Amino acid sequence: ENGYTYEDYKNTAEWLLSHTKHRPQVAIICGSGLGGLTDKLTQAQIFDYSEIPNFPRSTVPGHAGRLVFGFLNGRACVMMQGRFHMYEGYPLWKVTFPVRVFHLLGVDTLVVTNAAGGLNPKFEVGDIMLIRDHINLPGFSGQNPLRGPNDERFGDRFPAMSDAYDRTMRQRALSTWKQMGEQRELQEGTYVMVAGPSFETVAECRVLQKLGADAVGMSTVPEVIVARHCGLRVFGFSLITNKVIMDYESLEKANHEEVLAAGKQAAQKLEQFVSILMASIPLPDKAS
Amino acid sequence: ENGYTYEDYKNTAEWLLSHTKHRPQVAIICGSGLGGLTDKLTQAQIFDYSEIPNFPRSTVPGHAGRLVFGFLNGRACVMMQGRFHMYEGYPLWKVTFPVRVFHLLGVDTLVVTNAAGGLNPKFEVGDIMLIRDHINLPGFSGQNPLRGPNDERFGDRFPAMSDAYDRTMRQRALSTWKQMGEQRELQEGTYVMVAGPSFETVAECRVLQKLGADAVGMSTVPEVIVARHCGLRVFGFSLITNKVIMDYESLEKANHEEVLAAGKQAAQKLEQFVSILMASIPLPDKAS
Amino acid sequence: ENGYTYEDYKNTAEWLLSHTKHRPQVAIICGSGLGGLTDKLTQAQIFDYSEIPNFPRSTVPGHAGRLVFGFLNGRACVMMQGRFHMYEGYPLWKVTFPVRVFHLLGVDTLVVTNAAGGLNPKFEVGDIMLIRDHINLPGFSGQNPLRGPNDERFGDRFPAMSDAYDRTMRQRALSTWKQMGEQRELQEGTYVMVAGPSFETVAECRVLQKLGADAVGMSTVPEVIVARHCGLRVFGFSLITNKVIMDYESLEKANHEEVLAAGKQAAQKLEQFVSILMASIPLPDKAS
Ligand SMILES: Nc1nc2c(ncn2COCCO)c(=O)[nH]1
Ligand SMILES: Nc1nc2c(ncn2COCCO)c(=O)[nH]1
Ligand SMILES: Nc1nc2c(ncn2COCCO)c(=O)[nH]1
Repeated sequence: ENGYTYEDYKNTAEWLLSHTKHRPQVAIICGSGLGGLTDKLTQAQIFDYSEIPNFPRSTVPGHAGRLVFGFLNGRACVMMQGRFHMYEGYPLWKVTFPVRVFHLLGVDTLVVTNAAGGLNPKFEVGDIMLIRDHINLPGFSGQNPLRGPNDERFGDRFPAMSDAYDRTMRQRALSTWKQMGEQRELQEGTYVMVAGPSFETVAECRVLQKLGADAVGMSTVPEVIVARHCGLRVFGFSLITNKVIMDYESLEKANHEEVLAAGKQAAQKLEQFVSILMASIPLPDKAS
Repeated sequence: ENGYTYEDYKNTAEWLLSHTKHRPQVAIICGSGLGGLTDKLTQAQIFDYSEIPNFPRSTVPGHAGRLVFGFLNGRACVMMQGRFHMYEGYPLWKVTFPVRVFHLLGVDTLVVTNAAGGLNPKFEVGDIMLIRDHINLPGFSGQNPLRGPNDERFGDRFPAMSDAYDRTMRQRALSTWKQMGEQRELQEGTYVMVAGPSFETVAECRVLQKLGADAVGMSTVPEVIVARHCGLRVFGFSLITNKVIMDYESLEKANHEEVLAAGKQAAQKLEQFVSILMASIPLPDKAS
Repeated sequence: ENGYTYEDYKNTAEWLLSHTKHRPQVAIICGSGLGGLTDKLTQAQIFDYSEIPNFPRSTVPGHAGRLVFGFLNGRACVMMQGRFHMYEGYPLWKVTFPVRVFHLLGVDTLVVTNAAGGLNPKFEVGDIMLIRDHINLPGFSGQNPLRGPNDERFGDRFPAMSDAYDRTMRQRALSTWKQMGEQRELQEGTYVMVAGPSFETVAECRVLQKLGADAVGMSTVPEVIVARHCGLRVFGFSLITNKVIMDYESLEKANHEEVLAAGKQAAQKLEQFVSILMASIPLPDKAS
């Protein structure tokens, strides 16, 4: 919200339009190591955040920071490769700028991916967790992308998140996972946002499991919130890249350097899976 | 604390004095839909935050933002209709400016009202929860109105909140509720502050119940903290305006638009109840 | 991290070097009432934060704010008497400036002390809790000293804290406590950071015990995080100065004014104990 003015979004959206023949309907934010989805697009038109009017440029990850309008599995997409994270200093109203821009672009759906740790034991590093809900930890303390005066033009002052992650798409996906006979069922769970670079400590790991979080991460939640605030049908997954050490028997890891899950075909499984799901995303056409 | 200087408070308080024949003893902050209490005052003298020297002006709610010095049930009041919330961008040292101003006005008691969600099942939308305690969620993370250098003139560096909500007034109220034979006993509980516009998700609803919160809201706590820091006898209620969905059987709501609880006579029950309680508030006179 | 530039640290470290004949290996941050350790140093050379190039000066506690390079029990130290706390308005990247400076000074170990409340019943006011882990509460919400672009020169973007408090030194201390026959075993536990001046309320006391915190405080965690980010072997204790009231049978206290624990010989027991432990701290020499 804060920082930009509606015309900032207007301006950026419009410029994007007057610069891409494409008019997307689906906005996809690729987590770490899931940027590969950008390869699944046709008629791809790449834009470096850099060259886009108000778009936050990136920090070190910048050397992996672009917005690509393509076409994914029978849907006008606009993938964002390399999202913005709070721990990079981006105030949340910047992290989520793009989600507000997309809405203005005409995007009606936002599929949000992300690599995350595993709090739930049943998760196996590599798994893919359908996000059914979220525990916005930094929001409790004020770190919410909607802080500041509300832009009625975008949405309500007190949006409900109880329904964030689309029930329809979550069912029309637990099923689709079945469809291609993916062996092990698409895990489903609650993702807990946690900001700050550092990785949880076993003590923190436990207050996260107790709170009910199935997976932990440092993003998504802010983009879901404003996507919701906008209307944007929202659904997304979480590629468990490493299991968090819930007890003092350490010497066992969960390194991001050890993102190799996302540095494997795990990321590839979630990518194809997201492409197929383009078919499950409702069209703005309808047609009975 | 921060942002203003002691003379900012001095100045504003004094101006208020040199502008109102009244010298209040009780400061009341009306929650959403409880501003009606302003109607229960006699010799009311209204001041738009706007016209008061350092008082934060409001955002959209501004079109419901004034401080009215009246007289409530045998007590010199100063009601604040439409409080400041963190999610409106007000840094906490602005949200709570008024509480510090009141103290300088001579106010010795602060009754804080607020509309909130219902985490405790025994609560019925419409209920009125006496605040016995609070879980300051944004304070854990730094969002405390006392951050910054401490003004010894106002209080201690490390105030205790263990005793925030006055035991005396809480008992001299559970009783008073009995007095007028109000049918169902005045519920009592722990209010949990949660900032950010958004409404909790079922996942968040559950970490709130587990933490021990009886009701959830986006205010009060900051004003209680500095009121305490000042001395200010503090007691207040929480008008359960909607029950929070603790489980995935949604399609059931808790809309603020659906503030109709506070958009009913519920707000009226708490208002009269607060007026009567003016009698239970100790006087600075004493007189055996 | 943020606020300063690497050359700010470079500059301050170097100035410190070109101003102290000493080259420390161990950096000690004294909690409240544990500054006394400064008396256990030989060839002590005191520096007021004030006179050091980029070092945050202090607020009221300033009248107890210096960095003393001495020699503690056969180790080149650099004690910091009176640490910086978030609740004083210091952004975390200032609270922890010194830890980053020390590393540049050549310091390889950081022993962090702190006075804290007692959530665990088995703790007796006066006890000394070896910090085995921590629950960084303000970090979940964004208040992490590493927010902002990461300085690869100092460390990784996603440091692990699972191993923060050195296992070696924690065992080579539970033992050392035995060594001098200290009667009651060196308590060990999880410290929970909580910012904001205020002291927890019974409601907050309980969400702290439930989260798994053995003791509560308003510091250490930020300095541990960046110490870790740097490499810095980290271990530290927590002098339980008062038991937190976990239930509504109050009129029982935990005043910081009632820091007399730390205002006793309790602080003295932890101080000597820290001096002896200088012997357990590995040398950069090695020598079989
Ligand atoms: N907090 C957290 N995030 C993780 C973890 N594993 C992956 N992520 C996602 O952010 C870092 C990329 O690996 C983990 O163990 N903890
Ligand atoms: N967080 C939260 N606040 C509420 C709820 N209901 C009322 N409030 C008070 O703030 C919004 C006004 O209705 C609710 O369900 N959740
Ligand atoms: N939060 C908290 N910190 C404490 C307590 N006792 C000591 N400390 C450490 O910070 C204040 C110094 O006493 C306590 O009860 N609560």
